[PDB]
Amino acid sequence: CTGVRFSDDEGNTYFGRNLDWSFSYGETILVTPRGYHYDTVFGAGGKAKPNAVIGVGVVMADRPMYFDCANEHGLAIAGLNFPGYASFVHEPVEGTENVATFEFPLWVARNFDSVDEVEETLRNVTLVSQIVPGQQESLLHWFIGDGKRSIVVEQMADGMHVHHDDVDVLTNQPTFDFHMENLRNYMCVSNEMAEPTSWGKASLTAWGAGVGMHGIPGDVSSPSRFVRVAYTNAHYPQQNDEAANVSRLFHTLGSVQMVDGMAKMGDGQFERTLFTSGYSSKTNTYYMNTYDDPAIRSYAMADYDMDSSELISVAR
Amino acid sequence: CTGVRFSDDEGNTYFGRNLDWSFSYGETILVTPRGYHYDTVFGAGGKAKPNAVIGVGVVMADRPMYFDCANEHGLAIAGLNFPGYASFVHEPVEGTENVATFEFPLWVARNFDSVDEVEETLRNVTLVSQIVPGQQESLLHWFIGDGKRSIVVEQMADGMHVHHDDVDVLTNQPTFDFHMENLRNYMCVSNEMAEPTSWGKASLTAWGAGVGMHGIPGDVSSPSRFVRVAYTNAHYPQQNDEAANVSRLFHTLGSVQMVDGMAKMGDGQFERTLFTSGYSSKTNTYYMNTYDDPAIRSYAMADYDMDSSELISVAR
Amino acid sequence: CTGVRFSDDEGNTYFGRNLDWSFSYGETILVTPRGYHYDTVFGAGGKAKPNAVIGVGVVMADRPMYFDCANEHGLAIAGLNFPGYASFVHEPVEGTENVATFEFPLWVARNFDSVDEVEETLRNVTLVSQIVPGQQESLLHWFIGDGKRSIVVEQMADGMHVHHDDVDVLTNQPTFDFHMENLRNYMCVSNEMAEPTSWGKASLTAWGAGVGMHGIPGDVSSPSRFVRVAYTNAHYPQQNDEAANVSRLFHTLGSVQMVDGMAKMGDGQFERTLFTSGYSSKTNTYYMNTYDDPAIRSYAMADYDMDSSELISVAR
Amino acid sequence: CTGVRFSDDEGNTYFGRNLDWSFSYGETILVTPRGYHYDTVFGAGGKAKPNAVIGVGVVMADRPMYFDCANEHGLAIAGLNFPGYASFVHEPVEGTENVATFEFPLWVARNFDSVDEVEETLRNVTLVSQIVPGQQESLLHWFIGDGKRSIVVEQMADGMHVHHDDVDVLTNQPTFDFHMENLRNYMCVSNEMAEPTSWGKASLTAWGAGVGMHGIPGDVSSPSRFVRVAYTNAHYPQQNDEAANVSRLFHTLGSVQMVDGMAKMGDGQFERTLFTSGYSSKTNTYYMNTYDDPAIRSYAMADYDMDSSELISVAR
Repeated sequence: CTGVRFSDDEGNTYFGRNLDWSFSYGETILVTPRGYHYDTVFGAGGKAKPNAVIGVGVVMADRPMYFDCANEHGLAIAGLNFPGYASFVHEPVEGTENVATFEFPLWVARNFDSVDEVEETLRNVTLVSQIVPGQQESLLHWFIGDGKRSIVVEQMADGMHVHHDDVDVLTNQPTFDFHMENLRNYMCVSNEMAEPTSWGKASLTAWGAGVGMHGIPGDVSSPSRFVRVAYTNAHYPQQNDEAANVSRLFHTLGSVQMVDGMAKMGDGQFERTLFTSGYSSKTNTYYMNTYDDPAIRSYAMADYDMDSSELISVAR
Repeated sequence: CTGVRFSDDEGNTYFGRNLDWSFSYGETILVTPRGYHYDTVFGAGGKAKPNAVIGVGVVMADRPMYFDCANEHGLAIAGLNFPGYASFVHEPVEGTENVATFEFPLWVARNFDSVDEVEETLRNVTLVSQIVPGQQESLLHWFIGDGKRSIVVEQMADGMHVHHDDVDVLTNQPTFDFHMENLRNYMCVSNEMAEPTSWGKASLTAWGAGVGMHGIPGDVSSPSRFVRVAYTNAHYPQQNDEAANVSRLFHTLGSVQMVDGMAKMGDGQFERTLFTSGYSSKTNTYYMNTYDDPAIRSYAMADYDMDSSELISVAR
Repeated sequence: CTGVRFSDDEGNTYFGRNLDWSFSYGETILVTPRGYHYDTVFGAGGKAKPNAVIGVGVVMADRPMYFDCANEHGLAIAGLNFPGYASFVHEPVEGTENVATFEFPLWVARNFDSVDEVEETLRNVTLVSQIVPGQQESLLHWFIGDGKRSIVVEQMADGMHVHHDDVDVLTNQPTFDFHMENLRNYMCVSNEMAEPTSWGKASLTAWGAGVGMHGIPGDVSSPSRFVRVAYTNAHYPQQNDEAANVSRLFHTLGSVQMVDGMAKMGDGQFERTLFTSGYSSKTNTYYMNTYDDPAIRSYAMADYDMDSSELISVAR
Repeated sequence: CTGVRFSDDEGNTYFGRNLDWSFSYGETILVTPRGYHYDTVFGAGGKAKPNAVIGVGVVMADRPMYFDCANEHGLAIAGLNFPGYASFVHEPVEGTENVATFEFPLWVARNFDSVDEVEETLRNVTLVSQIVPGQQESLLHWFIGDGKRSIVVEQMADGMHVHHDDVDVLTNQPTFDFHMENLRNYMCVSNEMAEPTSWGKASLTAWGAGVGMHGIPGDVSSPSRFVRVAYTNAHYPQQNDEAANVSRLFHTLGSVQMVDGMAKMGDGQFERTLFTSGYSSKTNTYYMNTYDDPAIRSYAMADYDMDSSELISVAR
């Protein structure tokens, strides 16, 4: 998985993610309207009037397990795989806001209007992971962004870490810090045309574009993807209308997509980018295409009755 | 630019290309029906009954300048930029088949049914480039593929070279040979999950997928793109229906797309993948999407009257 | 700076290091005899019967200031530059053993006989850095090894980190955990002859030795040296005589040497491997060569009056 | 093998090379006195008054078989392994000067005084390789240099290629043109301290020296050494005394040395830099150290009876 955000010239959120894995099925655009009644698994606080929420997820019980989702005020959250590093308690902790890992995305989207707030309240949040025997424990870290900035939540054996994400991207393992240090290796990689220069008498020129970028890794491992989408996100030129910004989000995400054949998982199956979702706070619209179909489908909040009390699924 | 081909289990052609540049306009899906009357600029031979041809191009005079095109028997050709290396005579040469660079794609598509034939007749072909004062000379090399194999035509100061393209891809400079030697550097890059191993007492494991692929360059220069799409093309698992094969062609081409911001040209403008076209001999259909719109549009030969005498343009 | 440790098949110590800098500080080989009376700057406990000590360093006050040093029982220590990460208190803590930064190398060598003992004491050691007007604090981390293993001491803003050094190697910034994670990127690099493999129909073979090693970085930054000298040291075959182990130590260090012209540091001057030193416990001898002369000179402990009480510097 | 050339500010020759192999062939320093009578295996013209010659090599028949050698007037020559590319006739051509492969180093040294003259003769030279039962042809290319410049002779299936060697460096396969093209990938690598730059809001700085050099490969394959030792040799600052130039020559060569354990060749054995040699024309001295001992020993021409007539081998 990969997460990205950036802004336009007017403070609007553009946010998205690749979902990378051998196979998925059943996930759909999933709407969660203001009037839906949400009971929180460990009785965590709410907000008298909930935000409308849209994302990608599946319904289990009568709850939305979002892979990623956004609300009507420009806040968006995605969960990305993090085993080997993520680690959680299995028991609520008294007089903290106790939130179940699988509900964390709905909870953030529903109750908060900015990264400032999320960050404020995380200081007293306990992310709880409950074991179901024979079901695999979901082991995530989260990427959270609004119109101004993003943060990364990494809950680990030594405690919760909330990092200000200055490159506005996240992928998988190891820790956020490792990735931020690792970028320093690629400091010189550049988008400029490489300037003619000499080694001794030998005159060297670039054949064409891209040579100044030499040095960026191209494999699809988690650290390389981090370096490659960090670079692409940071050099993509600011855009200023919906279409160009959606196009910017998808191309950027596309820079680190996983193609079939590239890379086997620990089970000998190829990991591919199964789908790519995104969000515009400028139009309160969610977007999605898939490995099978690159056409970008839209799902405008405005098309759903945000006062109803029902979860809504759409496709396919 | 990048060119790719592969096959299915039944000998069918899948072929496509990225067109990479700062900006384009006017190019469209362009149909060339059997009954169109083609006069060859230097009176080069024909073929009593011409093949139907579809591609992407623009009309100049009443001729199709194809960037790339395919015919109704599975042969496809693309031209990709090659300045600094491509070099041509400006005068026909007596009693050779003299073909103008800009007409080479129509000529091959129209008159030949296989790479075997093209290759056979190239032995007596002269690629002629005529100067128009103040217009820039088009300086290409060509990628030519059918259901079985591809070749690369590189016309240079020292003569014409026809290479059997065993990796089934082409990008830009320098010579085909350089690229084929350069791949040897990445011999060990692998799609297997990297096997746990040790350095001294230190036990090393992969965080997840992609680590065995470490070593592939990720920049968008011409040699790196060659290595990266060669790898992706060669490890993508064989597919067996139209949809999966079209999807395979686009993802593969996508592995080396140029995103805005990544890389400036010699003029300080960003090079981007403006469009990606492709061809299926299994359905005699051409396909295309663009930087602005990833939805893949189709153009089936079957939808056009291949007996008419008119060039047809479509969009937009 | 690189530091390196390995063993023979009889459990002797081979330890050595490069000193990388712009200019010499007048350093010299330096014996610190057993009957040298030494007063510990913050009254850290000693041990009644002190070890004989040889190393490389300068004299200030009448104090021995060691870059690296080793004792008569096969324990050796090197201090390596770590600005940006290292960070120390400036005042003793009551009822900890309080050791000054610059006396740490002497302190550990004189009082301890193995890595076990040092690791044990470190649990109650406070490393204190003396402010010295308009000079800058030296900010180091430390490499400590005997005939069995290696540790790394990294005193930082958040506390003393003591790491078991499984790759037996150390360099400069960032933290030791970062380097260990980083190694994982290179887990597929091999010292085997690369075997012929195919991409589609292209048959790839190596030109010769080295191809399987492709992916190891070559620059002289701190993380690249870390990777290159870890690889080299883990893959060098065991040797069981003195000559060949000394040779192993210098060849290994040599693989990460900084050559004039390769890299400027902050001041504008080229960083260079000013000297390389190492130590053998089969023979209690310290060895050294310098940028200016690669001849390895040796300095046996047995050639110094160990019960002496003045500290000796040598040269020429 | 690496070969390297550079000059001081007075126009003297500094030339040297690594010999990389699994096992010594018993090679030695080898003087070939002016009054040594030599019969050219295919009757290549000589010159009445032959140059004094020193180098490294073996004696077979009573013939001097040089790995590399240099004459009393500052011209020097090294032969480096080139299987897979090198390729020779086995019979003299009438009215060309016909030189045997293994006598080429002696031949060029004894008869020529500068690279100009050699390049001039090469136009009428036929390099002939003698078939020697159940032994394999030695298949080399050659590195030739004086106080001004460098050439590379590559005799292949298609003819003698003689290249002006602008980077002053040579390694093994593939062809010299390939290496020169390949350098272009690394044209942005720098010996400057990398300057702070930003990706989005992330501020990137180098930990220390070396970061601007990132992108140089570190493995010991032939194309990587080519790049690494070209970089090093082009960036090493000029020196104008004998000591410092000798030091420059060995440090430069050292940056591409093959250390035990790093890379196996076809036979399963580790390839290693068995020795390194070089030559100064300020002082007509040949220098050498070996894997087993880095002490650089020197062998002045003036210490040998140059008018002698038997060829001398030295050691110890």
